Amino acid sequence: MQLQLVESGGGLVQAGGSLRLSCVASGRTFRSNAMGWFRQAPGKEREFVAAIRWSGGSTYYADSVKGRFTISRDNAKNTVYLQMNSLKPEDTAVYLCAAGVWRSSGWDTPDYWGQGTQVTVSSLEHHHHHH
Repeated sequence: MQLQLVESGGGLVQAGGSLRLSCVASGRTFRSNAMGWFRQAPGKEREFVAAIRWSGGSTYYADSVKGRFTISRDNAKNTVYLQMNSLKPEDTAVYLCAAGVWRSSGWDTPDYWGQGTQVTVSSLEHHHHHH
């Protein structure tokens, strides 16, 4: 059972608004003891935002986003939440989730990564889309 991370919630928010990501793992499947959340950009590799493991606390965030950015694991339906409150206009990038198992050395190994959900934080602006 390989971790296939299906991410959703990707859209445009304004700078100071809240955006929640949800990553459903293979519909409803488990094999990930070590998970994460990373940001990716054109030319820039995935940078550590957060990490969630099997119990122990499972919580990480940057100083510049202290407390506003929060994470949760809901393994009952196998969905991982990234609740980012008050996003900066420079969070216009493609976020992805991480998955994998723990190393016996005590090191954290992201074996899998997400499909890449594009989050676009506009500077206090929005976009209309007619059908």
